[PDB]
Amino acid sequence: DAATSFLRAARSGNLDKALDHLRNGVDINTCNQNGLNGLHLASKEGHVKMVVELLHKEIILETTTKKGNTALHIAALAGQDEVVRELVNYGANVNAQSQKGFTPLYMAAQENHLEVVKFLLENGANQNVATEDGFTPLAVALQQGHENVVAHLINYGTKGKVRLPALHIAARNDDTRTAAVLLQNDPNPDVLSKTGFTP
Amino acid sequence: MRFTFPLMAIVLEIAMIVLFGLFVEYFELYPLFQDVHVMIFVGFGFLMTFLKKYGFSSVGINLLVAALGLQWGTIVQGILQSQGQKFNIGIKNMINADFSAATVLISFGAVLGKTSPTQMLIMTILEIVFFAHNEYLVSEIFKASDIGASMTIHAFGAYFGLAVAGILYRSGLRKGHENEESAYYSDLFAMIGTLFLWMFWPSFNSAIAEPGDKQCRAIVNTYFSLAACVLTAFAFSSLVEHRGKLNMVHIQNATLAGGVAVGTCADMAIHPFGSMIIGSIAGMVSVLGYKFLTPLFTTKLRIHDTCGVHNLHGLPGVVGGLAGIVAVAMGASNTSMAMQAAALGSSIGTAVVGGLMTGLILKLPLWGQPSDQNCYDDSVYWKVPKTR
Amino acid sequence: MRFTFPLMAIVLEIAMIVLFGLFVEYIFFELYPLFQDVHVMIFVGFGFLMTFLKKYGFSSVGINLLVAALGLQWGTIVQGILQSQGQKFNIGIKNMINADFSAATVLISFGAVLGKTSPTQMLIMTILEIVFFAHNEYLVSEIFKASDIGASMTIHAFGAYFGLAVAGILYRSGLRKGHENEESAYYSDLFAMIGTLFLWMFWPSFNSAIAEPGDKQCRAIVNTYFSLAACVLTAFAFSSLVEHRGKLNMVHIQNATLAGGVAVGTCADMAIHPFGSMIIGSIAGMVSVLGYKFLTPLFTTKLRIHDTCGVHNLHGLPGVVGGLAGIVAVAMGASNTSMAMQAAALGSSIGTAVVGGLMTGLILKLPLWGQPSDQNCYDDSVYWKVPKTR
Amino acid sequence: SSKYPRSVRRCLPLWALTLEAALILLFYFFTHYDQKGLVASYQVGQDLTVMAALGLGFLTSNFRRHSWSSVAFNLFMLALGVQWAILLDGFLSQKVVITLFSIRLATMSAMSVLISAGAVLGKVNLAQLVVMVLVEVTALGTLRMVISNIFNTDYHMNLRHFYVFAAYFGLTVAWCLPKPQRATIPSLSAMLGALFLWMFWPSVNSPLLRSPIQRKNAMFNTYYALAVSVVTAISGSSLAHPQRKISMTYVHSAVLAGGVAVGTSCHLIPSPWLAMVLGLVAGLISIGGAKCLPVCISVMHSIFSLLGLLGEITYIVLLVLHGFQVLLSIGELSLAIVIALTSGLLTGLLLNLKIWKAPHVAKYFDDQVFWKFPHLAVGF
Amino acid sequence: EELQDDYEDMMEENLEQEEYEDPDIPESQMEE
Ligand SMILES: CC(C)CCC[C@@H](C)[C@H]1CC[C@H]2[C@@H]3CC=C4C[C@@H](O)CC[C@]4(C)[C@H]3CC[C@]12C
Ligand SMILES: CC(C)CCC[C@@H](C)[C@H]1CC[C@H]2[C@@H]3CC=C4C[C@@H](O)CC[C@]4(C)[C@H]3CC[C@]12C
Repeated sequence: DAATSFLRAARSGNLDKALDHLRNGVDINTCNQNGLNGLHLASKEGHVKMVVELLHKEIILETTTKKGNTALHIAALAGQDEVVRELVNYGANVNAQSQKGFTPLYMAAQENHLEVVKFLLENGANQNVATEDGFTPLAVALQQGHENVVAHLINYGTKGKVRLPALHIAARNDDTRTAAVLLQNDPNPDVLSKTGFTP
Repeated sequence: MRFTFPLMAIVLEIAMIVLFGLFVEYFELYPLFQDVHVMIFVGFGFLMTFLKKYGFSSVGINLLVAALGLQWGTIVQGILQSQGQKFNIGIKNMINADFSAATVLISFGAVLGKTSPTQMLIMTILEIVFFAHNEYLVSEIFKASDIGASMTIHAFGAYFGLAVAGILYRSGLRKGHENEESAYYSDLFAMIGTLFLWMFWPSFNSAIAEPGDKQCRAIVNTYFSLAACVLTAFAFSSLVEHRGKLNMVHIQNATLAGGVAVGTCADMAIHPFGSMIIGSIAGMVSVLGYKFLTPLFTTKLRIHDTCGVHNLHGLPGVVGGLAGIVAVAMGASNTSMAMQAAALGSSIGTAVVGGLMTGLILKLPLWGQPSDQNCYDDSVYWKVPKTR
Repeated sequence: MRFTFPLMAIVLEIAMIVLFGLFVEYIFFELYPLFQDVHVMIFVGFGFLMTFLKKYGFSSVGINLLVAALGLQWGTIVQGILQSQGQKFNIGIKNMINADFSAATVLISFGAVLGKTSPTQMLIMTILEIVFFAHNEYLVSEIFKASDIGASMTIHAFGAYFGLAVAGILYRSGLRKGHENEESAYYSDLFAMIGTLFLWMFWPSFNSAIAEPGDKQCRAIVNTYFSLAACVLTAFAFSSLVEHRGKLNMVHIQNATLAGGVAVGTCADMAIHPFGSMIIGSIAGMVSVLGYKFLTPLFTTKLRIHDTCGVHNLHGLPGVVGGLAGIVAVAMGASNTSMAMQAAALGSSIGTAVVGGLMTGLILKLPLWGQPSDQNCYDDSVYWKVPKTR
Repeated sequence: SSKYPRSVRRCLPLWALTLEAALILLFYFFTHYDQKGLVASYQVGQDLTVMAALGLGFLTSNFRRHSWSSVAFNLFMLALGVQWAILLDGFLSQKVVITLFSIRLATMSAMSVLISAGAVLGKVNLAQLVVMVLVEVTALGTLRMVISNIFNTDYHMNLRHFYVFAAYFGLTVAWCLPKPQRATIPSLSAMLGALFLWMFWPSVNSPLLRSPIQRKNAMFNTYYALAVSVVTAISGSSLAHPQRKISMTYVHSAVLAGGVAVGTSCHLIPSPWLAMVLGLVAGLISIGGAKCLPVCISVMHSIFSLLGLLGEITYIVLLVLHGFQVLLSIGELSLAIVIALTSGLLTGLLLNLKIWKAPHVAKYFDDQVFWKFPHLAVGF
Repeated sequence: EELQDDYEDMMEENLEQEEYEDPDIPESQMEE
């Protein structure tokens, strides 16, 4: 009853009720019968504050559903731009693959989510990672007639990560919470930028 | 040899001319004939244009097969009705010839993308012979009522094509083919044939109906059966698909199952609500067939059906025959129940056996059959444009 | 200059309204289904048949619609004035069918100059060609009193030859060796199949609309039906025969399959017999395919006449064959009327078509109607807003 | 909220199957059955059916990625609307005797909804269209019954107002929806639909005319007015376009201008020149509406509404020739427009409900919302 | 705006590597 109510609060964005449940002792890593934890549901519904709070309370960021979908997969398929930016800021793997081989960039490209596609490309998403059927983000964008996504995917090409590493971004804003989450995930504080500078 | 197809076409046409000279002599039903004609050449022709690289062959071989079929069916049905003497050509001869063309096109839908035009000419000739003999048996020996031809046209063509496709089974195509896939504008073009068939099916079921109460009953029952069938086909297409998405195969085909399943009961006093029930069951059955039975037929029974003509013509045709039997049992018609059952069994059995012999003839490597890799490709028999 | 096309169209429409007010006043429901089939032919069959060009579908179907819509009004006026000899006349279903026939003749001629003309040129050619066609058909039906119920001579041969004459006056050297836009596409060919199938299906109504009710109308329907059936088989066979590696050509399948309907027209209501109708259709399909394969390159490269849709191979050669068949039927004695008058109708149709086309093309040549440049031929974007996405 | 569509696997099948079961039960309880011109009378209804399915379904298929939904949703709406219209005209005009004439009238009632749906297609799912079909058919029947009760006209004869009712109902429903393109091949398919509509619109202008001479004159007037309107629409399109080119989208609807202009008065126009004048004026008004209405959502629906109003006005002008009748007819038109707008408001507020699982505004005009496509990630 | 500093080029320009180098010791010789 408590875990199910916590998941309902995560879905509806009731951050106060979810925080009360977490204070009571509900396991933050609990998930429904589909394997969606609170982070997955919040990423689906675009609840940015809930996503941030759950990341601060040490939820496993790369937990996959029964379909292999991370929270970033779900936010990209749902077209939740702010959630995608926040998850990438906290160290979400932009090149994660589901069981069927889908990447977050593929999910954004198939759903005509231009802003998510551009943000993932600037964060080093590889557009050449194919699914188990051999389809690329460009291929599915062409099949679905998403002309803007196709054009942006062609123009970007293989330029790569033009955003700073997430720890550099956190150090620029003096953000200790995001830096703490990032260092909990990746224990290397000397992550290098392309210019060679540490955070 | 590349000259097989033109030589066969010319020889068949010359034989048609000679037979017409030997056996043939010279207005209220003409609009109904034109409705049936539009069904034959546009509805069936563009209904199979869903394949992304087989639109040319689908529509063109539809035109060629039906053009040969109307002549050969005219000849065969006329000789059967005249018992070998000369006979006159009315509007009813043209309507029945278009019906024979419809049967051959239904069977063509089973082997679409895997056969040559030469095979199609041969299958047209043989299948029309078998279909005309079965239709004569049903109409004259059994004297069963099949005004919409659920048994004699739809079930016969479907099971004939299934037998042919079973004989022509390719082990390399059981798991699927890269060319066996629809395209966006191709499905849009298939919607044209779907809409024309749906619009003109009442004339199909009422063209040769007895004028008066029977013809009006056929029109009204067919219309309301189709109306219910559309709703139930949409609903079950949503029901059987992930997240309730609509499948264009179901919308293109299962929406027409009401026309097939009401055909036996079209001119009977089954009431609009009875026709609606028949159409609803037909839409349900067709969607379920497309979703579940077609993969079972392809993978386990080794019967690949390209257009899923089983789910549109065979199962709804069997349902129509069973509905005719039940309607007789309820007193909706004066025909004997045993004769309706005999007509159903004869249609299925004659279709299967004729399809086996016809497919055995078609299996001979003399007709330019496509290779496994070149299946569902227009480029084998057509000059294909370089852009879409 | 900019407003030439709308100004000419509004002036023509006001003229049509004035003529209808001055001359036009108000069996119908028996012939109306056949008129509906003819109408569908005129506006869907020809219009989508000409949409095989990959970059000219909009202009094909839309200019077909414009030409036929203006043509029904103008043909009503001209044919009614000719029949009444200048007096006020009533209009029935037959006037509607005859006006649609005049529109069909103009559309056949348009198929020759498709992709190289402007809508203004098309309006002018419609107005002039309907006059020439109506005078020729009046001569054939009333002075010669020949039998042309399917109009192999008065519609098909006339439109083909008149269009070819206009094309020769309008012929452009930059187009002799082909054009990058004179070129088909997959879905464009499917639309052309829509047009072909509708023409093929509704041709019996076309050939039997004006036939005398009873035996003649039924004979026309049956003969057209079986002639088209035989024509499909022979067209497929010879398309396989003449092409490289036996591959079928969509040009042949789109056009030569209607040659049997074209060629049976003069003999449609005659007692040719179904086998006789079938023989004409088989010859028609053969001749149309051979024309497309051999005569069209000869006409374009050496003739100096460019025929975009190959309307010669569908309407002119099968039309001449239909006229020849009608003369043979009189020799057979199946049909009344003299051989000499059938031959006169054929010769007059061809001669009036060539003369009227030459004068009309001389008018259309003037550099005032906004005709496309050589590079912009067969391109919708000259006159239409073309979507970026195909 | 999530831009990914919610699963309709439980809503849409339950809704459609419950509707069909209810229709079958009502047909069983309330409908009942029952010569020389059997085929001739059948052909008029067949022509209406051809128009409703083909012309209206393909006319709206011009969208780049919404042709499937336009065609198939139009088919579904026609199938539902004819059944519901049969039942409704049975209930409000008496058991229900089913004849070809009743099927023809129910088809006209369905085409009213099909015309209205063009203003909302690409922005709704199938369940919302079901709601729109039911409410619009009911509202049209209520309007006809109210006119029959007040102005003492026949219930079936009041279906003449269906152009103006459909136009304003569709505009109102579209105005209630949340706020948000072409391709060559869908444009050609839409031209096919527009051509069939234009070719058979004389069957729209005389289903309800019992007399033969009235049908003849109305059919002639519609044919000639449509020809004039086609010429005017194609020629004047270049004037009403920024790039001075002919707009295929404008042509697709402006071809029907003369038919709408003479729709309610073609039986009273005595000479073809007057119908030709009305077609010309309709074409010019279409040019002006294309050039001016966008300055002041669907522009083609807006000019359709203007043209329906113009047809009503020319009916008023002609009815005097063949002033209390003017007042009665103006009151009839005002009541029709008022009921159309009010029922459109109600339908739009019903369509805005959350339970319909309507597409996100970022996903308008996209078949991927409703249809299965291969190589897609599905679900979460 | 407010997010340009998250990109590598803008961060490179902000850090000003040229300010940690010895640019030159200019003489500007009077003769030529
Ligand atoms: C009409 C249908 C539904 C019922 C009757 C079809 C039967 C007779 C057909 C369909 C499936 C067919 C079989 C399918 C596959 C094979 C394997 C092949 O290497 C030899 C032929 C063989 C063994 C076929 C023989 C005929 C067959 C058994
Ligand atoms: C196809 C097999 C499974 C049978 C299922 C079809 C059933 C549902 C159909 C077929 C025949 C139909 C009947 C045919 C005739 C009549 C007589 C009429 O006055 C009332 C309806 C009634 C009684 C129909 C009801 C529905 C019916 C029973």
